[PDB]
Amino acid sequence: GANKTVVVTTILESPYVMMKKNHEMLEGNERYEGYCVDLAAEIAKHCGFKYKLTIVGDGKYGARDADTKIWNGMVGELVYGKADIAIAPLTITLVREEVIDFSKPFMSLGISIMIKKGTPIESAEDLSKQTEIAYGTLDSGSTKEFFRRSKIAVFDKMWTYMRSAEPSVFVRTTAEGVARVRKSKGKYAYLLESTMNEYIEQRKPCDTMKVGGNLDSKGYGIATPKGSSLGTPVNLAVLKLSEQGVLDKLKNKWWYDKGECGA
Amino acid sequence: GANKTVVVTTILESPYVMMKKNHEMLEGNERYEGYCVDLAAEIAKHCGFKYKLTIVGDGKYGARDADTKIWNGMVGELVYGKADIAIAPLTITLVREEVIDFSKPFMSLGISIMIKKGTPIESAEDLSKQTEIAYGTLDSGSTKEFFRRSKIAVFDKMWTYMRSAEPSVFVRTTAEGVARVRKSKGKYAYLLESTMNEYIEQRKPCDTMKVGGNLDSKGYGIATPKGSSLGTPVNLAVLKLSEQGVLDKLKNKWWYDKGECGA
Ligand SMILES: NC(=O)c1c(NC(=O)Cn2cc(CO)c(C(F)(F)F)n2)sc2c1CCCC2
Ligand SMILES: N[C@@H](CCC(=O)O)C(=O)O
Ligand SMILES: N[C@@H](CCC(=O)O)C(=O)O
Ligand SMILES: [Li+]
Ligand SMILES: [Li+]
Repeated sequence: GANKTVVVTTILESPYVMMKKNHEMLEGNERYEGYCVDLAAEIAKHCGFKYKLTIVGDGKYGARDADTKIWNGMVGELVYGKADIAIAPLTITLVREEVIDFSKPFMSLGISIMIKKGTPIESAEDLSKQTEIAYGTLDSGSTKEFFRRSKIAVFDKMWTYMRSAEPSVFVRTTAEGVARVRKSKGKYAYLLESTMNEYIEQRKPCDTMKVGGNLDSKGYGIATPKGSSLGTPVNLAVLKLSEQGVLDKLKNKWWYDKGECGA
Repeated sequence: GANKTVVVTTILESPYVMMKKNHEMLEGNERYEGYCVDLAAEIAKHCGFKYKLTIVGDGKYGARDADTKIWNGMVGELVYGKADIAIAPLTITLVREEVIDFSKPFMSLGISIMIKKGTPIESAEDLSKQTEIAYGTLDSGSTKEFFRRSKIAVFDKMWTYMRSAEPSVFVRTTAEGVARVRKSKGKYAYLLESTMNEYIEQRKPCDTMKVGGNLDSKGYGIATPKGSSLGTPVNLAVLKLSEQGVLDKLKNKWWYDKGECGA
């Protein structure tokens, strides 16, 4: 039928989507800012749709419960028909690809290590061979699943430690992991995507650092319910935006034009 | 109907597909080796098909003629029904995505600069601001199209020079560009994908180098004719291989276990 206003699910994750400081003064899409707010506007312009930004109710990316088989997060909003499209730093994974459609990637990333400056850790192997510095991941996301599923010795060692560590090493939001790095005096390291790590490294108080090579190599895609008619035009818009350099412009806008820690 | 032997189109490009030194002694798929030969075997195993490797007749990646609208290269073999799948370092681009299907990417890359060691060039901006050192790209590929289409000032300057330079700066194969870098005493620089650049930098005679940041950020996908029933299983196999670390293993096998230029 006729075109309808598209419900966009997204997540508060800096610098992809952030509440504007003065958001209580504002209405609708204007409340938010960030890389994915700008991306949404570009994809909607190129595909010719009107849209409403909504923040995922449960604050999660999307995982399936092993007992109930119910999807949560942004993936769940798509699967159950609550949103029409997810425009967020949503990692392309096998499990997710089987239940939703993804565009080609709009940004690349890998899992990485964040430390408080001066922590004596340079690698995942170093984490795995000691115990004084605790380490963990986000819940309900792809980084947790990476460790849980890994058959690679160093990552399996790390998961075996993380799943049983007390107190819990897992966090509900990225911001919580960063806060824990910052407040734990070098005794917590956080495993998170390179894109988020690199953003935070250039924010005040400039007390974190990315160390080591990335652990994997993957990407974020725009997600639609399986078989949706938005899938094909959204995919072509991501490739056009990539080829026009708009994705690179946006990355510079929100990472390194935002840098507060000098050159 | 019943499963049939799958015709794979690919291209001789090191270290993705190479003739084994003793290939005249060998038959069929056994003649070839490389990252994409190993990838083909893995994708065929995971998808349950038998296959035949074939080298693209015309030795091209795939471009459309602006007059005739005919596709050449591996893209053409897919479009015209001569091959069932392309398993090669085939860049995901808008123009191509409109006519064939691509898996999610199996490797990431960007356009990059190769120099003979000691050449006084550190960047694309440096190339663009001088004339003593000639520079060019491969024909019938995505790097040429990147420059031809760019509205970015430095890249448009470079294309304006390249399209009219005499003698021609363009090459028919990667190997030809490398040979030209090596033989031109620092007076030719070659624009090529980072993956190929980094491979060649670790091969004897160890006289080339990658300089500068990548110019773009993209990926290679496995390609199938539009609407083919191999598309979905091939895409899931690429994601499973990525998540199992097989893609990373293969990259180390063919890049850095193959390195001849020391540590
Ligand atoms: N900008 C990108 O990240 C990008 C790419 N990024 C990647 O290829 C990174 N990446 C690697 C993998 C393998 O795991 C993935 C995947 F598979 F997760 F999709 N993304 S491919 C590509 C683009 C832009 C549009 C053209 C094609
Ligand atoms: N991008 C991740 C969330 C962050 C993480 O797991 O580190 C996902 O899509 O699940
Ligand atoms: N990967 C390229 C060929 C190499 C290049 O253009 O530098 C293509 O798919 O056209
Ligand atoms: Li999917
Ligand atoms: Li396509």
